[PDB]
Amino acid sequence: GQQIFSQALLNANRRGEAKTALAEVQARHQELLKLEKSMAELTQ
Amino acid sequence: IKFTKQSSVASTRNTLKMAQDAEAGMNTLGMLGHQSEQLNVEGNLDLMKV
Repeated sequence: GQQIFSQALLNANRRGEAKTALAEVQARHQELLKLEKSMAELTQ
Repeated sequence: IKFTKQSSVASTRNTLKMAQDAEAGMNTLGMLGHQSEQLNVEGNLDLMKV
């Protein structure tokens, strides 16, 4: 005669140590503006 | 991270767009074929030499 709940711990703390996903997310942005500038030059 | 991904999507949109835009290379090449045929002038010049 007993019941219990449970609480999760989210972990995935390798990502969580940083903001969350910055491996191919923030770097992609970094190099994608570079693509934009080079294409601007190519079209110019 | 959501903001960064939004900025990335916006810039890839602009990138594809400008790439399409340059893809002017056609009006240049088609006209260059047109003026190439016009310079093939050469026929008249040969006839003048004779």
